[PDB]
Amino acid sequence: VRLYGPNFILQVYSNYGRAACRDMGYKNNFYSSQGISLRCIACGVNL
Amino acid sequence: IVGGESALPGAWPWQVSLHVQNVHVCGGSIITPEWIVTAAHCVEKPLNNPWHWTAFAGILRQSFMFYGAGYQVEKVISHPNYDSKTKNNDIALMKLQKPLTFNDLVKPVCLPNPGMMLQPEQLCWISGWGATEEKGKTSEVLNAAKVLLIETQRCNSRYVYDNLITPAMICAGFLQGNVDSCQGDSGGPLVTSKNNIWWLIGDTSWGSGCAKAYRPGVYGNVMVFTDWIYRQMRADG
Amino acid sequence: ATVYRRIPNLPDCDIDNWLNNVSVPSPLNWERRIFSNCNFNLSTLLRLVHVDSFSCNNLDKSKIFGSCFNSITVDKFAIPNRRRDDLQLGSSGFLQSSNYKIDISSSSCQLYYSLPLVNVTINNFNPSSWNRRYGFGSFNLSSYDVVYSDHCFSVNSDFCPCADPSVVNSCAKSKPPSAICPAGTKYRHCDLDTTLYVKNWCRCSCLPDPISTYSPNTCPQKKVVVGIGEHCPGLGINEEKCGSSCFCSPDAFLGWSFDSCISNNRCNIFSNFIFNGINSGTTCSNDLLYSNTEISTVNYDLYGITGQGIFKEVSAAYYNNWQNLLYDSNGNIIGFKDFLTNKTYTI
Amino acid sequence: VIGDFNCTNSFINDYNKTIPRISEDVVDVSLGLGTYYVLNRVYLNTTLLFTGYFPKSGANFRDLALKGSIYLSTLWYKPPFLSDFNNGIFSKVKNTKLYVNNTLYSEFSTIVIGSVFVNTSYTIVVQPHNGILEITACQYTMCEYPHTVCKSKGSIRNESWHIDSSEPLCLFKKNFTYNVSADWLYFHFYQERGVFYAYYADVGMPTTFLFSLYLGTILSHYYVMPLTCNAISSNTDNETLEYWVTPLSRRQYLLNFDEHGVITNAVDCSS
Ligand SMILES: *[C@@H]1O[C@H](CO)[C@@H](O[C@@H]2O[C@H](CO)[C@@H](O[C@@H]3O[C@H](CO)[C@@H](O)[C@H](O[C@H]4O[C@H](CO)[C@@H](O)[C@H](O)[C@@H]4O)[C@@H]3O)[C@H](O)[C@H]2NC(C)=O)[C@H](O)[C@H]1NC(C)=O
Ligand SMILES: *[C@@H]1O[C@H](CO)[C@@H](O[C@@H]2O[C@H](CO)[C@@H](O[C@@H]3O[C@H](CO)[C@@H](O)[C@H](O)[C@@H]3O)[C@H](O)[C@H]2NC(C)=O)[C@H](O)[C@H]1NC(C)=O
Ligand SMILES: *[C@@H]1O[C@H](CO)[C@@H](O[C@@H]2O[C@H](CO)[C@@H](O[C@@H]3O[C@H](CO)[C@@H](O)[C@H](O)[C@@H]3O)[C@H](O)[C@H]2NC(C)=O)[C@H](O)[C@H]1NC(C)=O
Ligand SMILES: *[C@@H]1O[C@H](CO)[C@@H](O[C@@H]2O[C@H](CO)[C@@H](O)[C@H](O)[C@H]2NC(C)=O)[C@H](O)[C@H]1NC(C)=O
Ligand SMILES: *[C@@H]1O[C@H](CO)[C@@H](O[C@@H]2O[C@H](CO)[C@@H](O)[C@H](O)[C@H]2NC(C)=O)[C@H](O)[C@H]1NC(C)=O
Ligand SMILES: *[C@@H]1O[C@H](CO)[C@@H](O[C@@H]2O[C@H](CO)[C@@H](O)[C@H](O)[C@H]2NC(C)=O)[C@H](O)[C@H]1NC(C)=O
Ligand SMILES: *[C@@H]1O[C@H](CO)[C@@H](O[C@@H]2O[C@H](CO)[C@@H](O)[C@H](O)[C@H]2NC(C)=O)[C@H](O)[C@H]1NC(C)=O
Ligand SMILES: *[C@@H]1O[C@H](CO)[C@@H](O[C@@H]2O[C@H](CO)[C@@H](O)[C@H](O)[C@H]2NC(C)=O)[C@H](O)[C@H]1NC(C)=O
Ligand SMILES: CO[C@]1(C(=O)O)C[C@H](O)[C@@H](NC(C)=O)[C@H]([C@H](O)[C@H](O)COC(C)=O)O1
Ligand SMILES: *[C@@H]1O[C@H](CO)[C@@H](O)[C@H](O)[C@H]1NC(C)=O
Ligand SMILES: *[C@@H]1O[C@H](CO)[C@@H](O)[C@H](O)[C@H]1NC(C)=O
Ligand SMILES: *[C@@H]1O[C@H](CO)[C@@H](O)[C@H](O)[C@H]1NC(C)=O
Ligand SMILES: *[C@@H]1O[C@H](CO)[C@@H](O)[C@H](O)[C@H]1NC(C)=O
Ligand SMILES: *[C@@H]1O[C@H](CO)[C@@H](O)[C@H](O)[C@H]1NC(C)=O
Repeated sequence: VRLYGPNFILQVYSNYGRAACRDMGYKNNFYSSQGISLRCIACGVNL
Repeated sequence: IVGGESALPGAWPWQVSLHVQNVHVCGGSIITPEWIVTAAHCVEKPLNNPWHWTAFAGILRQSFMFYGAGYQVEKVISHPNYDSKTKNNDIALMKLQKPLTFNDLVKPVCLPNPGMMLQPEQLCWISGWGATEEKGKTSEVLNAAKVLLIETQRCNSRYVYDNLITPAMICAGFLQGNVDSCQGDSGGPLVTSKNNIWWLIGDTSWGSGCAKAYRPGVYGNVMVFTDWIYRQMRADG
Repeated sequence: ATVYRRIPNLPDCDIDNWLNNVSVPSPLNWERRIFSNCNFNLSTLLRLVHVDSFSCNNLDKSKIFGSCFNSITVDKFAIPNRRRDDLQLGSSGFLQSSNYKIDISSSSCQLYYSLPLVNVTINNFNPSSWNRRYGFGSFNLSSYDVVYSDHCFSVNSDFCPCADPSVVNSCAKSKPPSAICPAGTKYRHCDLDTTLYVKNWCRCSCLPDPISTYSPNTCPQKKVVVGIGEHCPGLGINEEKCGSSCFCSPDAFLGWSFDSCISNNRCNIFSNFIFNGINSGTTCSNDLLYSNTEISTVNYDLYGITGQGIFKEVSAAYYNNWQNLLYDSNGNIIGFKDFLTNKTYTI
Repeated sequence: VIGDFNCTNSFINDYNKTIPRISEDVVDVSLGLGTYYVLNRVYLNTTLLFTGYFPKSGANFRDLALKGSIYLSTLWYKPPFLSDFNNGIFSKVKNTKLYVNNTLYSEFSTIVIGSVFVNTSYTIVVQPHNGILEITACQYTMCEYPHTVCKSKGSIRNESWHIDSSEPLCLFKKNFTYNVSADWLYFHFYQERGVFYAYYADVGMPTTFLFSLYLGTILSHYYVMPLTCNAISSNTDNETLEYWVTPLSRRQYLLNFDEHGVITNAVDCSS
């Protein structure tokens, strides 16, 4: 539900992938995941 | 933008200029290719009927189209608890009728997640199409500058603003002046660098002139409104 | 075995009389006196003054005895007990930054001496011109207390800690006091501005104080560091407490502190000797030629006459005020008079 | 024209009728007038044949005293007033006594001896201060038109004979005292082999040794600067300024000393 820290960590008050971000905001365009991480959309581009 | 320089066509693809009656009025930022973040004081009651709105992207010099080559805004959502007297909770959202497929010079910026732990005197950047020195005209090219973030305790001093900065707003700039944003830089992306990714933390709301001492810039704190944006995006679908 | 007597052509310097003076200036004053065309004796000077420490820089004490200089300048001031460590050769302390700067690229000697607390007074005078122009009086401190500055400021001739009262009438928040500024000086820069709904909000410069200000580039009072041989141009003035004529309150002056100078029931004073030109001039030392000065009843150099002989204690009354040698018709010398002991000898 | 500094040009004109006078008296060394004691030597019951610098017996003096009220003449700073210092001079000075509220003041003119009178060379100045003689040998920056101001009754001008912000380099500096109630004063100045000698006396008697100084250079010119006084003329009180000068030459004399070393009589070997 929530997300904490600069790195992406799934938290609520303390696999699915696209389905996870689906009913959590952005309903499409899932980018990737990691381990410890939900990366819904891509960000951080600079020349 | 005063004291800055014209930004080269690099990679800052999160600035969208809104045009009503074929003239630039306010800017904005994109987070997803279905929504644009902007200030609410420029979308007041006279600015209703979102059909009279168009958006541009990937355009540095403000002469590339006229009554065409733009995106029509479908609906505009503003913050319900907005007060025009004290200028509190000044954030508005606009939805585009086009999918806005990603290409070169087109890439959004992520919303700030709770728990960023930002430094007090952190480094940030501002961008927009405003005046040059004072009460001038609209800048033809896209310019930008570097600003610092000042704390709320020092911003609410008797000699700066005298307790007029609500917890929903943040102060950024220089107390000496010479670097600020003038009229026309509504919305505007206030981004910072952390973990090799840019985060949008501010939103130009108001201010007392530009490039003047003891008068810094006031920006909307999107950290408080992060949940409202998610709620609106969830209720839209 | 060498008797050397000669009448000097120049008077004595009398440095001890100026060092042991009853008036001791504060570090903000540091009075200066230049000694030239005179003779001095370092041993007598160090004996008649209660010396605690004496060191030299870029010069040795051995070459002082018997050397001639063009001029000698001496600077003196009392030492606060707090800032005694700031007087070292090279230090970013309050004293060497605001009151007195010690030059490192010159031949100088530092002297620390003491003076009895009886019949001694400390003069605390502000040498600032623009401070006394707007109503600065005295510090009004207790006895045996010296004043030193930690932040010194400088302003142009066009300066006035005062606003034009005609403009200040249209103010509601932070209305500064105003008065009539003398002609030839601009008024305090204040402007009327509205933030969101406050119509009468007047903003001025130098806030909150010139010492800790948010915009140093907009305040006319600017910080400065004293140079070689310069006093502090002036202290900071709180423009919010100034203002008929613009008369600032005595409590509106910031950037000064004080401390006692009593150590072992005595007052400590700093002294700096600067020697201008070596191996030249007419300011020489008498230490080498006055080593013994005792005639045992032997080569003699008596008033330019050289030779050898003997001496005896005789009673002679034929010597006038200008006469010192006794000659015979043949052209030889058979006696002389000593101008140091008033005794006559026969050769 | 003595110096090269422009210090004052308030009242400067070209006077035409200032000529020095020649005295009616002559030099008489029989009783000892015109002779000087040795530097610091004492002679008892002796007859000394001394070869020194003495004036000629029977020579006449000339007055070089200048007194002005408001205006100063440019011809007063040119010859014959700017004379040559070949070997030495013997000066006969008159002590002018002025009364202000029944008290006595002593005033007379001052003399300057030098070479070019610039701050690159040394000059000798002898100035009296109400009974105190001030003798200094410094690198003074002399002015073009120097003068002395009366301090007893004041004057219309200000004292200006040298302009120096700082203290110049001096080789000699000492103060001497004389008798205020005296009538005539006598001085002896001469030089040999780069050494300068000076003598003085307040009574009628052989002169008294003052000092000696080694310079290394040759002194060529001497000048007696004018004195600006308020009331010294035949209008308020009949007083005058006199400064008689006679040249000195290397002669041979015979001096007789008594039991107490006092000169009794002197005979010039050349009649
Ligand atoms: C040692 O002696 C030398 C030789 O006398 C002396 O040098 C002289 O210094 C004075 C003072 O600086 C010079 O006088 C100046 O001359 C110029 C022309 O060259 C004038 O323009 C100057 O006039 C200005 O200053 C006046 C005030 O003094 C103003 O009233 C006036 O309006 C001008 O602004 C001034 O008269 C003089 O020229 C030199 N002489 C030479 C040959 O260069 C030197 O100063 C002496 N040293 C010491 C330490 O006394
Ligand atoms: C020697 O020095 C004096 C100064 O001590 C010089 O006198 C000055 O001369 C100038 C030029 O003549 C004077 O200027 C003039 O002033 C009058 C008003 O007084 C004005 O009407 C003229 O147009 C001009 O400006 C100056 O005032 C005067 N100063 C004094 C106090 O006399 C003198 O010229 C020098 N002589 C030289 C060159 O040796
Ligand atoms: C020989 O005697 C004369 C006369 O007594 C001495 O002259 C005096 O010297 C002092 C010391 O400089 C002078 O005092 C100073 O006066 C100036 C003003 O001219 C003042 O600004 C200083 O602060 C200081 O008070 C004094 O005026 C002066 N008197 C006269 C009549 O000229 C001289 O010093 C003696 N020589 C020696 C070697 O002692
Ligand atoms: C001791 O200090 C006093 C006070 O500073 C000196 O008196 C001053 O002397 C200077 C030197 O000429 C004068 O200009 C001042 O006018 C004097 N002021 C007062 C109030 O008299 C005094 O000369 C010093 N003593 C010595 C021996 O230097
Ligand atoms: C001038 O300085 C010399 C150098 O020190 C003094 O000579 C010394 O005098 C003290 C006593 O005053 C003696 O105890 C020393 O032994 C002397 N030194 C030598 C090397 O003999 C001299 O006294 C000073 N003159 C005056 C008048 O104080
Ligand atoms: C040597 O003798 C002379 C003359 O007797 C002394 O000079 C006198 O000193 C006293 C005391 O200071 C003064 O009151 C007199 O005015 C002086 N007279 C003269 C003519 O100068 C001198 O002090 C004696 N020297 C010593 C070392 O005792
Ligand atoms: C300065 O000169 C006067 C003038 O001669 C001296 O006064 C004479 O003093 C003697 C001795 O007492 C008297 O017999 C004379 O009558 C005095 N004459 C006059 C005119 O008063 C005076 O003594 C001299 N000064 C000194 C110190 O000897
Ligand atoms: C200086 O001496 C002369 C000559 O004796 C005085 O001139 C005489 O003054 C009186 C008084 O005014 C007159 O009656 C005479 O006629 C004057 N004589 C001549 C020849 O003019 C002169 O007064 C004296 N000076 C002073 C100041 O009294
Ligand atoms: C009594 O006249 C004085 C004086 O007033 O005290 C005395 C004296 O007659 C004379 N001074 C000189 C050196 O010649 C002097 C001049 O003869 C005049 O004063 C004129 O002087 C000039 C420079 O014009 O006048
Ligand atoms: C001042 O105090 C010193 C130190 O004891 C003493 O020597 C001197 O005589 C005193 N002077 C006066 C005038 O009391
Ligand atoms: C100096 O301070 C004392 C102590 O506060 C006070 O009694 C006195 O009136 C003050 N004098 C002046 C002139 O300020
Ligand atoms: C001064 O005297 C000379 C010679 O008699 C004469 O040529 C000159 O004109 C005179 N000057 C005046 C101003 O009378
Ligand atoms: C002379 O005495 C009178 C009366 O006492 C006095 O008015 C005058 O000023 C005195 N003159 C001087 C020069 O002191
Ligand atoms: C002497 O000096 C005073 C003081 O400045 C001045 O008023 C006066 O004019 C001067 N006198 C002369 C003749 O320069």
